[PDB]
Amino acid sequence: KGYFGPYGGQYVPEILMGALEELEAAYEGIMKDESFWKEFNDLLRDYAGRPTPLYFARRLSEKYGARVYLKREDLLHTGAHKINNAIGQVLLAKLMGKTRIIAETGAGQHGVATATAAALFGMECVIYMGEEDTIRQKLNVERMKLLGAKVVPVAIDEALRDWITNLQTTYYVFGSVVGPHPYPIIVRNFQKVIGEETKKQIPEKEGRLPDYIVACVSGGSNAAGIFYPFIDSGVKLIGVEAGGEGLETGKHAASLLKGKIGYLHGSKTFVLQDDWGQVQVSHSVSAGLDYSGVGPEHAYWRETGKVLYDAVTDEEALDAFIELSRLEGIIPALESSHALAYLKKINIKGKVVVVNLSGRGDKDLESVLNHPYVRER
Amino acid sequence: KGYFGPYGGQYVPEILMGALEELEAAYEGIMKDESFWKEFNDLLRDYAGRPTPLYFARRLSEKYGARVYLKREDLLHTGAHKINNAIGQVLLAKLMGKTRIIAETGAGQHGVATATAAALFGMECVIYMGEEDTIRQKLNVERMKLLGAKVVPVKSGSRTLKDAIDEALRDWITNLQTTYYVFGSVVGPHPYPIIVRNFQKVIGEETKKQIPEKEGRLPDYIVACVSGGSNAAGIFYPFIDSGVKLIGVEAGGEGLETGKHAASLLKGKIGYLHGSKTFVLQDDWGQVQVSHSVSAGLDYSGVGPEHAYWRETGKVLYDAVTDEEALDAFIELSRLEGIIPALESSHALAYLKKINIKGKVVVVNLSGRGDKDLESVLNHPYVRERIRL
Ligand SMILES: Cc1ncc(COP(=O)(O)O)c(C=O)c1O
Ligand SMILES: Cc1ncc(COP(=O)(O)O)c(C=O)c1O
Ligand SMILES: [K+]
Ligand SMILES: [K+]
Repeated sequence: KGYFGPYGGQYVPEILMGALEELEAAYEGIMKDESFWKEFNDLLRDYAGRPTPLYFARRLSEKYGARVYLKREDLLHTGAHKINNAIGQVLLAKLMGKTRIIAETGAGQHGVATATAAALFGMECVIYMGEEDTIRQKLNVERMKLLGAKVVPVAIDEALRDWITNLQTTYYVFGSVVGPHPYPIIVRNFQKVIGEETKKQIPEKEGRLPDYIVACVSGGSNAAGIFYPFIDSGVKLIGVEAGGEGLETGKHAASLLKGKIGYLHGSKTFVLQDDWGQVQVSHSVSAGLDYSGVGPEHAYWRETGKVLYDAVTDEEALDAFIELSRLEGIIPALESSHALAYLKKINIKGKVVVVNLSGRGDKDLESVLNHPYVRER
Repeated sequence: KGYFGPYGGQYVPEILMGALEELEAAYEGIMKDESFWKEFNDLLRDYAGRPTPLYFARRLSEKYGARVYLKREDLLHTGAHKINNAIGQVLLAKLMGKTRIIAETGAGQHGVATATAAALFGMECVIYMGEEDTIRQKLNVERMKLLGAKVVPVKSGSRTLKDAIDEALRDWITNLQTTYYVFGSVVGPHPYPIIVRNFQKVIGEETKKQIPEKEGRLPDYIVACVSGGSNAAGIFYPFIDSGVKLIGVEAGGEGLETGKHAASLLKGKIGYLHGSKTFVLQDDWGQVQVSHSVSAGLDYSGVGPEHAYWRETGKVLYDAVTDEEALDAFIELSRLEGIIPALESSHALAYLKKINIKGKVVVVNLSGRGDKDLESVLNHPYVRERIRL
């Protein structure tokens, strides 16, 4: 229970177990509540904009001699897949009687999605963010403030302390399939709607299950959402981690490829550590992939071989960012640009490939243009 | 032909009539071209994201004691209804054999939507934008250049939407052989008003089928913002003479009696602007005046001739809201529904306070999202004073 094979668990201090048991019990009581999931799927349709299209990128398919299809999660409300999980967890907080929503964010994407869902349900919202990340991401900070959320500059530790201090009224929204049980299973079950839509959409366009399904992986929420309905179906599922400046450079975030077994934020999983078990700081041109750990379900999928994993560098992601913008007129998130950049490293000639476009790249345009590799290009 | 009652026509230099007649014939030819409307509707579904949902705004409905539904055009690719028209016209332009696309833009939405359609169809693109708008919309300018389009800031006149159209029209006449002009609203000479409206009426057609599934009858009100009027004509057209009260909201600026607004229908006079006989903000000597609005998308001295016809016959009711009222509705929807609306659409949302809707079914056309307006809203003196509590 709470383990994907040997990975996962609840490796947390004892002061946090009271909240986890309450959440684990409330979530189990809605696993077979059709009124909950119907209300969840109605908001996904009318509020988030689901189902998302499965768009055939003709100009991109002709470039690689393949049939590249893009699952357009960039068209959701707020512009990223994060709204799927944020809506579900705040709905869960509504059933639990919570009146206050809190979360942490580094880039600001999950912070905006959380403040959005909190305003939809009419709850108080407090977003915790590093004081350095606030000064840089002033636009997303003002987005959250416009949505009615209080932004507290300082991270996860301060937010978790808030959760325990005000457990009577406060719910904590985890942004990815990380952390202690039951958060990894909760987020994956709120994100699998991606793969379930793709499973019903790809036969209406090809009459055949896809050959490849590619997605970027940091924490792993968008990949697990599109991979889970395709586990053990013959489709080659490929997760792409953040290679940073290079896997052999120590400036990356490929937790599955270069990490070791460890405990991060309550989860037994692969964590970037040194030889002495000290967690190392990750690095990536995409702030959405700047995480030292990875979801335990992705560690279990790699061990059992049900999903393959590789990585692409920062420069290669910046190329796929410019490529999709000029060839298809879609400005992709720098996160999803890693999954698009992997179209070059595999032979897809005559194959049907589905890429999970996890978000739009409007928020990354300033960072891409100011990058020294793009400036010199 | 080409007129909506007395309004419309082709009041253009004679050298433009050859291009207008060619476009009119090319458009009338694709009327039954099932492959064109299939590829257009297929791109609307898979590339733009249609159909857009009809969202019930529970907290907004509770505040006004009504049943308020939002047509979520903010969820489309590029984030505004402008993508509907940009895809249809650039597709038409590609099939006509053109190789160059130009367009005007105010806030940058039509400029992005055109460059987006130009990149999708692999066509050279040049966007004309008022210099005062380029400095305040640096994000959209860089979006356009990333899509492969050239952005030219117009430095003449008031350096806004109207002057951008002026310079863009001078480009079109100079390069009639290769260049297609994508008009961004239901304005300009025939057949542009009818073309843009027919590409946008999918909004109203989806709404007509969605509202009975949620309420079992037609709504009492449909509200949309009107400057040029393309998003309003798209949602109004299928409901003309249906009994639903259709309300178009113009930009009142600082006030309809301050000389700083863009309410062409309410304060303008009959005139000629960019090839169309319609209502135009003019002085006593018949010279077009400079418009003003907190929203760059509504900053236009003219209005579509179809709206002038609808106002004259009373098929649509027209009114205005001020900059401050639109700013309030912008903040209101953000906090009540978690939706940051375009400042253009915020004029329609502001009109919920002006109608007696206690117990009514109201559909608001949410024509776009307000990410582009964040800085303009927060830096506005009225909002800054509100922030000061
Ligand atoms: C658009 C987008 N995709 C993906 C991610 C990474 O999220 P995850 O790996 O948890 O799905 C982010 C940032 O969190 C993002 O903004
Ligand atoms: C998001 C949005 N909504 C509405 C409008 C109004 O345009 P129109 O009157 O042609 O519908 C614009 C720009 O002008 C816009 O960018
Ligand atoms: K990682
Ligand atoms: K006007």
